[PDB]
Amino acid sequence: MMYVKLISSDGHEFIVKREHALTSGTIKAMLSGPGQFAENETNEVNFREIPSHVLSKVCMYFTYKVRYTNSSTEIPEFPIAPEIALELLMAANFLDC
Amino acid sequence: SEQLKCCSGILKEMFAKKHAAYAWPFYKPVDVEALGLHDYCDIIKHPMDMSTIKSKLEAREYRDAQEFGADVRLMFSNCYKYNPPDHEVVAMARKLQDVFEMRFAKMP
Amino acid sequence: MDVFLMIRRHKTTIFTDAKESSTVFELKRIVEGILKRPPDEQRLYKDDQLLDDGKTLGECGFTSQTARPQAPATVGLAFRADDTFEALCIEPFSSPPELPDVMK
Amino acid sequence: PVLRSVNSREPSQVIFCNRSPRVVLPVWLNFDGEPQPYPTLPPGTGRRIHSYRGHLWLFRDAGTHDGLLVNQTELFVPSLNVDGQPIFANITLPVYTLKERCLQVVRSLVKPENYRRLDIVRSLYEDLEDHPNVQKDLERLTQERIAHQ
Repeated sequence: MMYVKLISSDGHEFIVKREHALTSGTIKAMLSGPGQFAENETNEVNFREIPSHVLSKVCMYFTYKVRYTNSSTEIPEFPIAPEIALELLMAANFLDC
Repeated sequence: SEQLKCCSGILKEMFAKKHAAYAWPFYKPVDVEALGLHDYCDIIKHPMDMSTIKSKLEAREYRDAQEFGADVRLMFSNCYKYNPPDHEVVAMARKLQDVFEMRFAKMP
Repeated sequence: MDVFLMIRRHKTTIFTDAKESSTVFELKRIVEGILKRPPDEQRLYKDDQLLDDGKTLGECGFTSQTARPQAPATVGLAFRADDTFEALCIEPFSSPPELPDVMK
Repeated sequence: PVLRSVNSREPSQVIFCNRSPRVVLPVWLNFDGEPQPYPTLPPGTGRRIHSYRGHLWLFRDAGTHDGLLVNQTELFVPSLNVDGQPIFANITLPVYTLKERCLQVVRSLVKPENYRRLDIVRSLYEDLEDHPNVQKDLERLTQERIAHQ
């Protein structure tokens, strides 16, 4: 289990499983090599725009997604407070997940 | 007991594959939940089906052949009663009753 | 089943999972793997309360129902340096803005 | 249409079981392939259903028309009961993308005429306005089906 660091705009460090982080298409690309040559594969990703309350919530989604996707065991609702809905939607859009 | 064996033969015919295209709604008891009928058991005071009749036969519960016929005719009457005359299941009921009445008539 | 955790010290937050039957020690072992700091230099807390190395996470109050993937439970973290443990300090996440009017 | 019930007229005992937190609308595609709504199932409830072999079902949030799963997939068609054993349909949430899920929540909080008064990228307004649609889902599903042939 490789981990990666996701840094929020306010300097918060989130360390998550690489396979979890790969849920994001945007992150998958940023970690994976330049184009088609899988080399100088990095280990940190910085988000100048996303704050901590949103990137933490995004990481919870990656856990939820891995755990519950292709799962025979009944699936619960992914909860979203009204207060983060708008920002989380913009992140999700940016992250392709 | 001679004639009760004949009643068993009639039911056997009603269960046959040839009559299945119209006989299947009466094979088993009415499932009101499956069929979504809030009012069936209020309107139909004494339900009946072919399976129930078969089991009553095996329990020698029919005194004579007339009592067997009354439950077969009850099964049909209940269908005619609950449904409108133009309903599809009414047509199927009449088509099976055709079979029943013919066999029941030829009983020595 | 599994329990799902945020292990948090200062501005660091780790998303990892473990079983109810796992002990606090193993969780320190997971942290060692990630942050390169041995279980002896580590202190784990549920809110205020310090966690015995021996106790299972279930015993500490972490359940599948209290520690879900979509809503993980928080474990506090303190390192030792100059051979004594720092105070537990977790920097809070940023606040969301006040709710826009068309969303009320 | 590819996506329609077969008029087999062979009965099939079915259990609808709603292991979603949503109120479920079962949808029957008829012989012409037009969706027919059936009575809703509250969350956590189930009931026995008289359907037929070859008959095509899908399931939605009754309020929002959000798409749901049945036995881990989108459509449900029952085989003949094997020696009269009922066929189970386990209805659940899918694992929505975070994007789709956020769209759901914002839709639930904002009148459609106010979407464009939210401080967000122009592209997301279109995404918000693009409501889940049973008819749109059927065209998407029909093309997918034609690609297996």
